[PDB]
Amino acid sequence: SPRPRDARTLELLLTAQGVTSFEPRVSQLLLDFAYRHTAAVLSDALHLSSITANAVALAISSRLGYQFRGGGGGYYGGGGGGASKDWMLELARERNKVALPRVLPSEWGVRLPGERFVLSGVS
Amino acid sequence: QMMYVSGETGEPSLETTGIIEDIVRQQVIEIGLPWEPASFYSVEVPERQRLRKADERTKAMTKEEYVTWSEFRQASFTYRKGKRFREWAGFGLVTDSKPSDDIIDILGFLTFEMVQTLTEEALKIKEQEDLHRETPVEPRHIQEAFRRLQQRPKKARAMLNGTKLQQRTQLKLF
Amino acid sequence: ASLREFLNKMDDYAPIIPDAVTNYYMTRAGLPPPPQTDIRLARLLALATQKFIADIAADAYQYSRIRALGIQRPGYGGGGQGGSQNRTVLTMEDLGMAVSEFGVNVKRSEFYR
Amino acid sequence: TVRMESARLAYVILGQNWDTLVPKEDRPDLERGLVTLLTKDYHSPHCKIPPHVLKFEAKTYDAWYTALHQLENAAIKPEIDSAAVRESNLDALVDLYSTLGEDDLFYGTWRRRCQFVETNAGLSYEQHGMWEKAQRMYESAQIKARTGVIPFSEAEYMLWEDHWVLCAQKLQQWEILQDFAKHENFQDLLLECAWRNTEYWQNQENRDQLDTVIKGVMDAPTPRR
Amino acid sequence: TFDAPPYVITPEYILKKFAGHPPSLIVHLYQNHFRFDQQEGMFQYKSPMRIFIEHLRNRTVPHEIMEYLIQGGVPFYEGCLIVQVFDHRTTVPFSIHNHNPYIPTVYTVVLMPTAQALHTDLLLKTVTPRDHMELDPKNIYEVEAKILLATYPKLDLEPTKNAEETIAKLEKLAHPEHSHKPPEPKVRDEALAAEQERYMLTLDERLSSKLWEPRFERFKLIENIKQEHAEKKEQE
Amino acid sequence: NWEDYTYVDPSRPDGIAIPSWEGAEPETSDLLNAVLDSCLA
Amino acid sequence: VLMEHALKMNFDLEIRKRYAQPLAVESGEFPDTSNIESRMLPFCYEAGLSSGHAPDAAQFMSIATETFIKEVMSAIFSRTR
Amino acid sequence: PQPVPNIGGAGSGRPTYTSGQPALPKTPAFQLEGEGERVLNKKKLDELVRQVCGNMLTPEVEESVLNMADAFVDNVLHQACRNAKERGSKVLEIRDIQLVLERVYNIRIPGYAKVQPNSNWIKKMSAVQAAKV
Repeated sequence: SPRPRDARTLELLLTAQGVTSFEPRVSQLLLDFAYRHTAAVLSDALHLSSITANAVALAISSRLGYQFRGGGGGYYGGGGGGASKDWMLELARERNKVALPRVLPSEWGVRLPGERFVLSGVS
Repeated sequence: QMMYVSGETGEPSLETTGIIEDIVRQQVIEIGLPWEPASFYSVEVPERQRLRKADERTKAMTKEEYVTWSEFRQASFTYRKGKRFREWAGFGLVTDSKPSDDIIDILGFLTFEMVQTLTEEALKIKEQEDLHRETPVEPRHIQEAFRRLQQRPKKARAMLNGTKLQQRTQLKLF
Repeated sequence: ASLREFLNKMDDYAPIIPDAVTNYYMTRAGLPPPPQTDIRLARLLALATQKFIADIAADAYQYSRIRALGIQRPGYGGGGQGGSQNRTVLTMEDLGMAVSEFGVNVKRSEFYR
Repeated sequence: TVRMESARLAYVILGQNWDTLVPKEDRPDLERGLVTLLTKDYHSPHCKIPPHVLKFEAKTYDAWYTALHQLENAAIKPEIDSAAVRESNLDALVDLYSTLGEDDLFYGTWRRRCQFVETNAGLSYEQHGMWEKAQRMYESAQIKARTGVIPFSEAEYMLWEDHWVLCAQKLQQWEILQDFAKHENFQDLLLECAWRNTEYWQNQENRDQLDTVIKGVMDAPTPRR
Repeated sequence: TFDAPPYVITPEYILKKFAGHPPSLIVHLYQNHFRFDQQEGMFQYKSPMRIFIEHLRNRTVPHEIMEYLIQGGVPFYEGCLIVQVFDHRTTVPFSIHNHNPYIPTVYTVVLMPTAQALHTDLLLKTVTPRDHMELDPKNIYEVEAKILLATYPKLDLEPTKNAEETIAKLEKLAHPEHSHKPPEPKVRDEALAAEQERYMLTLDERLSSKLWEPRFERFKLIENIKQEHAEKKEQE
Repeated sequence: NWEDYTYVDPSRPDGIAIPSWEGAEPETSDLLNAVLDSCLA
Repeated sequence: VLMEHALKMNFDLEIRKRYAQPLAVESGEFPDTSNIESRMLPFCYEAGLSSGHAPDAAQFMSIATETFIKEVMSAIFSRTR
Repeated sequence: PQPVPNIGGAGSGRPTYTSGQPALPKTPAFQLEGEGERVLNKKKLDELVRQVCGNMLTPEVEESVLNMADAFVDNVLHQACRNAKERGSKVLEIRDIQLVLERVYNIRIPGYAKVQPNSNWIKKMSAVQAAKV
């Protein structure tokens, strides 16, 4: 049966990464996503202008302000939301400075939070 | 004149009329029935607050004020101004040359209502501002009215609920 | 127009959506089914869904009708021979035009090479 | 009728508009009205006018002595026993003296405010024409003030900063001043130093940049440019 | 091999172990400003360096200026800093009528290391040229691991049999630096003389705005320029 | 409300019961803290 | 990125003026035309805009900021009242 | 003549001897009424809140709103300046700010003054249609 290129390519790339099976409609989903991303980026770059490479870079940088804050980036890589590590370190310093709560053996495993924070009278 | 009929008897400055003209021009540039149940078939067979306030004001009006109001009621962008309106709206820059006269009449009908709505909202904003402190309308009241008129019904963003996506649309046509 | 009267009149306003679909999607969202939830609340939710769909249909029928130079809009690939007879066909173009007003993008590629 | 167009004093001061051409408690209102009228643009101890308003109006409408008399009298006898008023009066008087070209009076007035003995000695040396000694005195005063044993005012800070440059100019230290002006973005000083200690005018490469500077500083025309 | 620090580090242990050594820092406090022993200028309590003072209050190492400490060769004692504090806290101005002829307590404290300090150390090493740099980023984790081995050579690995034993163990292993209470919630005639003073300051360029930290930047720049010019002249 | 607590009670309507060197540091830390608090204001 | 964490006009001197003004959160004041004007010029010099900004830009920016805040607050209020 | 501002970068108001002046300088702005701007900027937010809901915020929400304002300004300006420099400009204009505001935030401020397929796309579409019959 006929099948477009870049579809066999995406499926071979998926197989090479340890995926033993996939549904048939993943390749076309990825292709349509690529189409949409390209159209949006170059439509943005058109207004900032013949289009140069600087306009494309600026359109990409502008788009990067509200989406794609993920990926598998490591040391100072903008993944997991993009938060700076020093900010997280100081938040942890503020939190971990308080003493651990005091629990008696008679309330271990049975005490709950305050009435404001529990699901009472919800039915 | 259009402002005067809508309850604005002051003397607006140049900036207010300028911003109003800007808004109207932007709207004009941005701008049985085919979709009736009879269209379901392949064969066709021939068949066979504003008003009350206006009335109160008119009752309160005198003879001379009423005559002035009646004369001012007939203000128009297009009546006897086809060439001026076409040059103003840039017809040739957005559409082919010489649209029919019916289009011109419809646009004249629409621009008047645009101005009327804007004026009536701006007056309420101005009065509410005046009350809290203890003259004509100013550009900031027109800005607030325009901000109000650009808000869309909640039905147009219901599919973005629970997500972190920004709503991006076109210019609303009030 | 009270909510109590409307909920009491739910016998006459039941939508065309079967109860099984309602239960399945309520469970997916997180609401236990009408055995523990009131049947009238589930009926109200299904009626709201039906109203939303009918709105999206009435538009896109308007779009199809005003469409009856002359090339298609890029990004709405679909169809075959184009149907037959002077019948109204629900196409990808009209549905996309309609749902763009609700904040949904349905654009695709026409060919793949 | 509106379209076609102590009581007397108040009406003249603020009642009427000239654009076309006395209880003590009420005096402040008339003072405010007079202040408003004095500074209007359409032109061209019983009564108190701010020293700087008088200074600014005199510098433009040829009323030097009228303001100077009040300034010096207020200096002799302050109206309000406050530090801010004294500072403002002294600053206005010093500005007027400097503008009028009276070096002696300027130096004498400033020598009565300076707290550092080094500043006093530097001003004294500057008066008699010993520029290098005054420069050394200013440097010593700044070094002493760096430590922080005793506070000091901002006026003396600015005086040191400006008078060091003045003495350097009088001593023909243009090589230092050119770099200083380039670093601190002093366009007038940069132009003065370049017009004296270089030959940028021989070729267009530097002449174009110099003309760019000149046209940049030309938006506020003065006799010296 | 190196000696590891105790589970809870206290000023007594550090001050007794490291007697006879020079202190890490010396700071003099005045009424409105402070300085260091060999500094020429001054720091105001309302300036950014206020941050340092806060560290002195919390007995923490000031990581935000760590680079400046490494440049100057400040000594460390088991990762802590010994600081000595000297305490000296305990007419008609601008009138021509004036006449003129020419008209402490000592404290010693210890600041303890934190995790932000170690993060800062590694980050600085990553960008410090010596391979190119002193530390390659890809080797960071391994290096960190080794450092941890030298800081916590002993752990409490014995298990517990019930919740009472866990409660006792949590009670026994409490740390002072992590034993604070939760924070507090966020919270939100002379008129005539002031009016007269304001009126008398009308159209004042600088005095009006007020109704002051001298850094001597221009003089330092002039001195640098003079030194450079003298050096250039000496060459010829 | 740091010490506001409820309890697990299976016999309740919702399963929840609502209850109804000079100057060494150790000997001069307090004085130094007072001075530093005055400095910080 | 790591460095980010660990005749002529001296434009650096002008650019370094951005940090000499308090932020709205520090002063407790909503930004106005004057503050925005103070902020504009260092941004222009950062990007190589050597002629500055148009005279009418700060008022436009202040109006836009007020509109943005009003929209955010209206959206929050309409969901809980 | 026309009032002229102060230029040169030397500075104004310094009480020293470095006097130099323009033929007619412009009078500095001043006010002697009594209501200062430092106090009205502390009521602008209350005025806005009164507008939308028609104090009214807790201490912890006003801080977030002020942070929002700061971030918005220091963000829009950054984008607009680079966009202006892109198209070969030495000045910042309202058009750049308008483009950023309309395309990134959906904000339109009144009162301050097309793509078609080419022949290759049409050829490909014709080929696909011919194959589909």
